[PDB]
Amino acid sequence: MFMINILMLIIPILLAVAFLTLVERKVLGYMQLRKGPNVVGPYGLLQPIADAIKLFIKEPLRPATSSASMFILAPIMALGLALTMWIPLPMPYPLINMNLGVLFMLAMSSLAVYSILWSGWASNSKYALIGALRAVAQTISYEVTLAIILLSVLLMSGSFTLSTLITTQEQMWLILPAWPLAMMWFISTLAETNRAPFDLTGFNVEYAAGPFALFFMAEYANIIMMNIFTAILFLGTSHNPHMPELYTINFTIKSLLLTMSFLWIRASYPRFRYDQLMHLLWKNFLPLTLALCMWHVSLPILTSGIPPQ
Amino acid sequence: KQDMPPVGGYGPIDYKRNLPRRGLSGYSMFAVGIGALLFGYWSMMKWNRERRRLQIEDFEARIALMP
Ligand SMILES: CCCCCCCCCCCCCCCCCC(=O)OC[C@H](COP(=O)(O)OCCN)OC(=O)CCCCCCCCCCCCCCCCC
Repeated sequence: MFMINILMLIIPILLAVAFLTLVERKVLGYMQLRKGPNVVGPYGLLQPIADAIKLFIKEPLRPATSSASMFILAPIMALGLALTMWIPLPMPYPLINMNLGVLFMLAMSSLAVYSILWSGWASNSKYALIGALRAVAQTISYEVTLAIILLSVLLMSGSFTLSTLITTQEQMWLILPAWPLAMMWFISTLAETNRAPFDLTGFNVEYAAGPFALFFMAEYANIIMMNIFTAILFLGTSHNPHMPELYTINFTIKSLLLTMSFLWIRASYPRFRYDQLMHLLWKNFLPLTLALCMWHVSLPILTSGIPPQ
Repeated sequence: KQDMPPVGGYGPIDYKRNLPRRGLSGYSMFAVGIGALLFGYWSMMKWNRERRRLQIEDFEARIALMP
């Protein structure tokens, strides 16, 4: 019955974010001195189930100015890899015991920039032709700021696999030796997944009611994934063999708080005005990243504290 | 005869502009940062070296058998 483990992970994670656009607004609501969905719920909880019906009733008119083989091709991969990246992830048991998987998350997330280059290009002119380029051009700059400081904690945790990562953080909450890295982890991951401070993000305006919902459903799929990926890495939880249930109780509830942070930072800040936006990476972020890359090499050597593998 | 202007009761509110609620400034910061950072490194060498002790223990069972 391996197949029923599959359908009881893909389907119960769609409702995890289909019932989040509700939570998106209510958290936005109770900052502005206003209430949530009032007339339909009653507590709101009957709102998105009706709105999900509308986007498949309303007519998806196609552009006559574009091809068709390319235009639906980008929503094919949009649910493809952005859901595939869930697979070797433990809670506390992953679906696949990959011998190396931290490279595997970056290997799949590097194809996220390979989808936006489709929809703007094969569609139309200007906005969809030049405006969709720059968004790749910012999101190519946030793998080098991502992968290097990623590598600086594998030097101390020990290896590539994720199953040993739980045991090595059973006493630590490893933000404490890497609270400089904690900023440049969370800032960079915020910037890649196309959210409110780091936004410039025509690659949506042409999509009618049919395939706009996908590239609204896949984009949300990313954002709880960078929450659940930071969750196992920085804020590791306790593990009990005889009680596996107690793991997952205090597992998702910690990722759910960091899920609110994307909703919470959005309610504070303006944009960054694109010329500054890359200028604050190379000139400002990247020299500190190399310095702390040199830092986590010498110190486990000058401790005789090399992690075993 | 029933017009407005009251006899008394006035403030006003300020035109002032101040809220300097600082805030542990001036070398008090960078002091909680460094000591807690080395505290995390102090948490190392009692776990990695401890797991290294178990690592030789793990490889011990492999070498003892296999003749
Ligand atoms: C010697 C011992 C060993 C060494 C130990 C030393 C420890 C040092 C630790 C340093 C590591 C953190 C610093 C990393 C760099 C931070 C980025 C930065 O400072 O850029 C500054 C930014 C650019 O503008 P600026 O250069 O300041 O020019 C204007 C001057 N008025 O100007 C700004 O200030 C704007 C701030 C960036 C804009 C994005 C802010 C968005 C809000 C993000 C909230 C983050 C919340 C915390 C992170 C989440 C937790 C996981």
